[PDB]
Amino acid sequence: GRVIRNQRKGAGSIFTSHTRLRQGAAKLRTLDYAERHGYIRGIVKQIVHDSGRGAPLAKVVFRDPYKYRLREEIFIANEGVHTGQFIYAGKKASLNVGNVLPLGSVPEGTIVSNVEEKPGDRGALARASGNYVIIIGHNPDENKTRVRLPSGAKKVISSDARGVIGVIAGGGRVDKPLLKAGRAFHKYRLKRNSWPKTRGVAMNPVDHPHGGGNHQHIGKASTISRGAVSGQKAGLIAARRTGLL
Amino acid sequence: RAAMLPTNIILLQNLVKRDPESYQEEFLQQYAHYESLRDIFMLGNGSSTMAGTNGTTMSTSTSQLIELVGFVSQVCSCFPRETANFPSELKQLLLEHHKSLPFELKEKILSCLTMLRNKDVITAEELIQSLFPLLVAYSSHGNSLGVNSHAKELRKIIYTNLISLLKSCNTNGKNQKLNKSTQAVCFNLLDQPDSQGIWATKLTRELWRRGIWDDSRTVEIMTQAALHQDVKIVMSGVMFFLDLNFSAIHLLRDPQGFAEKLFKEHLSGKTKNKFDMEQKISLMQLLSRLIGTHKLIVLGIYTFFLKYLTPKQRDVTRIMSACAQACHDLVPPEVINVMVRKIADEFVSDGVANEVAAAGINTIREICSRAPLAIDEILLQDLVEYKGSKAKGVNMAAKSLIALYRDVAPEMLKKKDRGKNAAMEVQEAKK
RNA sequence: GUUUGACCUCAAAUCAGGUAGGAGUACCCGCUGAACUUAAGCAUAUCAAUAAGCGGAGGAAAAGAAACCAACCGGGAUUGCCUUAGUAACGGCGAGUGAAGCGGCAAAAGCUCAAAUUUGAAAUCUGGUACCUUCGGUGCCCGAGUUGUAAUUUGGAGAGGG
RNA sequence: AUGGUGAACUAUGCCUGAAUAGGGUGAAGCCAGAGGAAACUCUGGUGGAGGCUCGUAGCGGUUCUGACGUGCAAAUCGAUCGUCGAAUUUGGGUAUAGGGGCGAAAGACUAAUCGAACCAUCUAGUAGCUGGUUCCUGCCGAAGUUUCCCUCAGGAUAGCAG
RNA sequence: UUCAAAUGAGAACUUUGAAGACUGAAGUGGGGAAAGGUUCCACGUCAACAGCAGUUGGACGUGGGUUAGUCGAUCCUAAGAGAUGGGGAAGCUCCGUUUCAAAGGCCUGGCAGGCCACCAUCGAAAGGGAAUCCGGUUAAGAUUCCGGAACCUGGAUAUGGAUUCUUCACGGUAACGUAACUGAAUGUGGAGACGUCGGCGCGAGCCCUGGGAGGAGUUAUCUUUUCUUCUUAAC
RNA sequence: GCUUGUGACGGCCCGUGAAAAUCCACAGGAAGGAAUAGUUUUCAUGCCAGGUCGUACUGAUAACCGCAGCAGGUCUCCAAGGUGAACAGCCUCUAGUUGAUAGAAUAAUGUAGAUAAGGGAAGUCGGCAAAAUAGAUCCGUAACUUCGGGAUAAGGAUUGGCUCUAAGGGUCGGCGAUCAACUUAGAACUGGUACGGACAAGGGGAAUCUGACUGUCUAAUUAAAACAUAGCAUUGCGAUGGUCAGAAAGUGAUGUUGACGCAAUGUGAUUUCUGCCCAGUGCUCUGAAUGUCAAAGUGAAGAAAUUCAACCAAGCGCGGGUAAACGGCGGGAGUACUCUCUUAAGGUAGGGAUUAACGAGAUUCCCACUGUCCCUAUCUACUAUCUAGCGAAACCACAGCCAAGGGAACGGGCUUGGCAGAAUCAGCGGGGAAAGACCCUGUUGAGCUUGACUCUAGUUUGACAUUGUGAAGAGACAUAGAGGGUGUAGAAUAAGUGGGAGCUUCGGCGCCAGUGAAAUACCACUACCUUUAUAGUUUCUUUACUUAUUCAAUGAAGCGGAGCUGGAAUUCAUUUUCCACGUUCUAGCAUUCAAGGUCCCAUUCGGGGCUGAUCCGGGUU
RNA sequence: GUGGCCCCUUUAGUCCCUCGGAAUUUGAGGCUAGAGGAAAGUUACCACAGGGUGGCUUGUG
RNA sequence: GCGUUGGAUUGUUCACCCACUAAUAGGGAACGUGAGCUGGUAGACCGUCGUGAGACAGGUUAGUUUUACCCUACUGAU
Repeated sequence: GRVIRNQRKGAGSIFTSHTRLRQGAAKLRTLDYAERHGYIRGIVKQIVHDSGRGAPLAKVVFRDPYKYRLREEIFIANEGVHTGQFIYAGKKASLNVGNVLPLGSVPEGTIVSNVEEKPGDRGALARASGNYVIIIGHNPDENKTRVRLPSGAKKVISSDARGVIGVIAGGGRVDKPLLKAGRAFHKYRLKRNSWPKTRGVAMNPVDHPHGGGNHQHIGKASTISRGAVSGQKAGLIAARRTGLL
Repeated sequence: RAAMLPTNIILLQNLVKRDPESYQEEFLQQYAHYESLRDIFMLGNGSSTMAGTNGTTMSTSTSQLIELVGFVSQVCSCFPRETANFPSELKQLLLEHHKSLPFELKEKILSCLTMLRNKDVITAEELIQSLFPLLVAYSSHGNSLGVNSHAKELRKIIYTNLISLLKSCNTNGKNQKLNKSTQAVCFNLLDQPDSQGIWATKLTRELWRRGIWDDSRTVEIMTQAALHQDVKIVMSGVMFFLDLNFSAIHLLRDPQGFAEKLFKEHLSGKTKNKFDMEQKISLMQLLSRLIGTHKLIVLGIYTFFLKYLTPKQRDVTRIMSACAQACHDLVPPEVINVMVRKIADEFVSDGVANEVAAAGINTIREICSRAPLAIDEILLQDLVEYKGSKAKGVNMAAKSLIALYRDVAPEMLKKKDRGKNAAMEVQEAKK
């Protein structure tokens, strides 16, 4: 048989991301003495757009303490920040939107974004548009902190891990229909080559497990296993269930 | 996914089984719903009547409770608090209503109790008191005659679940405290003379076959069943002692008195005429196979057979094959002579057919293989007449009798039949 | 003495002087490694411990002076030829595969380290430099080296003491 | 099978650049007037939206008992037709290499080669069946179930002749 | 397509002239990129080729011809390619492009004290980019040569000018202005540097057109007539 | 007015539309500089130099690629006048070309066009093809409709030329003077067979099936109801990760990513509909014990090789979930059969179905129109034809008149007959030329599929090694022990079997007495069941440490502990915890070993130290 | 009158042979005598090599 | 000997229908394998079957052979 599309996706010839017009990798400030003990102030200069991304970014300028110079970080903007705003980042920072704090300092019930799975990760969770995590409780002994993620899962992580207050901007982006193939074309033009998607049923047997037949059908049971391997995993990888909910 | 997670239980339980210190509020959010649901369930095509249902569509409340019961039964071990009364709620949901619950919910609770007993949350001593009372209630004849009562299916489910329970309990070592307790309920069911010992016999046979209840205490139960008045209980006992018999005969307390009581109660005593022929024959088989094996003496058997020993009678080849099985070396051969002379008068007489004569001779020679001095030389010769009979049934039959008496009493045979070694043995031993 | 030095380890130089690469590759030393074919079709098998591919040398290479063959009245490094032998043996015991000792011959060749206290004298060696009779010698000066350079000894023997 | 060469055509992605008359319809926003208590409505204008439309260049390639058929041409010529401001057309640079790539998916395209490219070697590969097999004369001279290996079957044999 | 003449042994096909037509500014024109490589131009010149012909030719034989501080490459980086250090791999070689390196360049005053922080290289003759225009000239070369007139970079530098005894300028309320009017480390900002369509405005060139000064053509009748020249570069 | 450049604006985006080199300015103020004279080369002038390579020509119906001087293909700039909406079509100016084998005739058949009386689809599988319509102004425009369209719907009145009228503007003057363009409406007259006079340029309508649409593909026979599409639904994944690569790697794509995301599938706009089954096959479950149960490891026998037994992970088996998973289509009860009754895929209403637009998609009918046809005729151009020059190809056993016969149903050759006169030109397509599919077979070649066979990458679970330092518990081997038995009756809870009528502390008692299949004292046998202890033997679970190992980050910057210091803080006498001297109205600034204080030297135009800024540490975090 | 009318499994060897440097004991191999008895489909997307009238009838069951 | 038609019907025609007509007769030379011109493999969909690749009880749709210039015959011409 042939090698199939998902197997070809791993080499990364024509499936690499399209990264020319991206403003830069969005990240939090590196964990330093200031963020660990007190706070530090920066100025948000520009609220800007990032190609291939629905959420906007913010350019935040901070003052290097060890040398006389300026350092520009690229944050993911939360809903409500504005140019000329002061962003306070650290342990002793106040509880306002856009500020960066550790999860142990804040109380439970608060809303944060761009959370680090571990301290020094510089942003892992709640980065897409309209997304947020909710702190539900702390455990100061054994220092840990329990959070709820956008998928609904509940996790426990270090209280020294950081996050930025508020909701990521750009919400509602998926409530608008596209109505046209051209808008999907231009959307994925800047993300990657995962569009259009031909159906495996419409191919020959060399090209897919689902291919073949005088009628467009699958010969079996679209729930594949998890111990399957590299050419068998067509659809519904490890389905605990199927059907409408 | 977050808003749908409360609706998706299969993902919730896999998440809870990982980190159950989290997902406390997610569990309370469902336990409250389960409580509010059980608090509810606690309490035709004609032109006139309301339309009926197909039997497979259900309510959205029941479809939710059936899911919540499984979720709570699978995470009770993670949340021992807030679930301590859950199995008692299930138990008093079952054995106080029995009827305001749909069959799917009943089945779900019955399986959740079984897995809650597989895990050591619940004990067998309190699961038995849930399972047994439902059998008698769904074998009621008044509960099983609704519109869509699933009484037969429930009676099968509870039965196989009891079997799984006892198989579970008797794996490592035999839980005598449990077996001795649930044999007492079989005894106390067989007392109730209507039909309720069915669920004792049908269960003890299964456990004997699975080898879980090899004990002297159990064979007494089936003895009492065989000595019962109900036909479908007596038959269960008889077919147990049959299954050629099984090792249970070697755990009886008095086989002779057992056979005597059987022959007196069922067949001869009152002549109630309850059993049909197909059951009378199975009783005869048991009696004769006990008798021949254990050297018993009743002497009424051998006149009871004579009514039925006629070729114009229904399925006589089974009766006469049990006639021989009640013969010995140690019984008065006159009461068997009358039997042999009935058979000879009615099966190898004038004009009879080939199959009839062959059946007669074949069932006489296998009598004489146990009771050799039960027919005399004068009729022995009359029957070895039929050696060269041209029919190939009677010849094969007569040769068997000749070879039987060639090794046992060859002087009854004539010189023509003593085959080269019986005659030589007689010639040396006659001088 | 929070100073001044010795050693050890690791580096740097367009430092002084040399060295490797690549080609050819008939033969040679290894590594890696197929299928066509033949077996009935074919997984064992055969083609084959082959072809292709990789690394590495020389005028020859490799091997080589027994941890050998033997069971004899004992032979006596290695290599090659005649023969042993299409044999012993291996194998769907099929297709097929398949050596070795002995004997005759060609050519002939033996040896070296470590392990031993010079301990009454590191006796050893590279380089730099000045002369010379320059494929090298003598002197002198930095250095290597005792965590062992020379002489002496290699199992056939051999050493020390007399 | 082994080892190698190809994205100058063509498939797809990326980078950097370029090209695309004249008309028809007339969306949001806006101006005035009339009717209103006011929600708002009606009329006349403005404006110039659209993976709209007619239709050039351009891109494609529907139909013709079309021309040609050793043709201008190893796919062309004519007329007719689809589309024509965008999922558009295109140059150069770049990436993906063979049981691999790419594919808006026809098993399509991958240098006139694709249900597995091209080059060389293993290789005088091989079944099966076909075709052919080179001077004269003389003498002798046939054969077609007779018996069988898992039925065809390629065979092994009886008999015939030298 | 035609007529005459010339050339020549020979002219339907060459040259000139006289006619008639065609492409009809989305050209049968004038220039370029890729590719080609002297095919360009001249002098001789017909054996073969130009599916007839041939005195002709992109043919044959021999020569000539391509001039740059300003046009380009060169430089920069784009997608991307690719060494080193290190790590794999029997190995031909693979990974990856700042990595887990002691990766080098500045100051002050038997070398002593300080400061800086960072990755080879390649990759566009349509992207970015310092600076030249006119006229004339050749058989064939030109934004390259000739004449004339300018500009950019880099370097050494003298004079004048400006400033200064209130040492590193004044004016203007201000927006800001001027011939200038010191400035190391370090830091910051800007330019380079950017989509597409719609209509509106402004400019250049072209189109159309009038009077006048010249030349040509028609004139059988008419037409103060039809056509044409009257231009102004970089800086 | 055309082309082009430019400016300020507006609209569009789940699209917001390169980087670097290079240049400048600003902040800052190290520093150096005038007085009897300096400073400034960002003002003006003046001086010197600028290397290497390319540079001709074509850029195409003859300079490139197609075997070629091939009607094919191949990127781009400039672009005049008229008609006309127009870079359309037609004619012309500048510039260029006049190249493509010629001459004579005008037969048929052809190729490319054109016209035709009356009838108008009688033709034909089929109105194929052709014809007809066509531009602009005005009137008018149905069903249906996703209310946006359908729609140029349809169907009708007109169009020339000439002479006029009216209206539509700008600049200056305290309504006039002056200047200028083409836009429309209207009237009169006039020629006509024709007036969008050539060119140019929709045929329309009533319905059906189908896919929503725009778009894409089989280069070189299939452009479509196929693919894609937006929309719809499902699944996996919270980074120690999901999906996918790589021989390996201190290796990679998604990923400059983070659930409004990535990956994997199916369906295929909107509207309407969307009922039930987890028996089966798949998928899944942090699913007990028992069963099956590999290697290592353990025990027994033996002189040993070996043999046996026990233990034995995952997986299987077992039982729970799931159908916008493949399947599939009823349920229950009473005695597979047989009787019974519920069937909730019920139309919610008798307004339940009258249902767009788009399409080189498949189909029928009507109007109009015609040489499709009756029924053919005529004309034009290039060929054919003849001539000068040039000059192939296919095919070819030998050849070439017919009939009958034999014959493989079938002769040009043989037999018997009919006949038979040179050499030839133009035509024709009957035969010969003379060069197909379909069917079958190989014990074939390849492609594809599957619980066909043998294998395998990958993945998964177990053992060993890497692998070191501590502790606490549970189970088992193995011995030593200790006790036990309710179906009923019987005084009583009878393993069972065999001997029988006392050893006697008591003569309690055992025998003789019921009842029971079996009879109990007393003493032996050998079955099961349950518990007590650990010489030892082992196995297993949990937990601690860090230096191996592993992961990530950085500028390897602030780590760990301190009567630290100073504050409070609440204590039950002395602590324990918080803080720390550092920063939160504001789109500013923060840099020269850091000023100051303090000790010493030198008096210099300034140097050095402590402190400002707590101490220690063999761990960068 | 010496009867009747038609090839891969396993066991055992007195004092059987061998295990090739000698022996003993286990095992193994022989020769005897006994007892038993590897593998499924599809191809129209395809490719290759080969092969392929007896004068017959008529209108009447 | 001479004539033996024109048309309708493809949810089909191994045929039938109504008209005109003097009449609207039957057949062969092909169909005793296969031979002018015209209707009646590759792509795609629905149905039946198949675990599946695919096949079919089907049905619908779209879908490139191209002489004669040679001999003979025939027709006309020397």
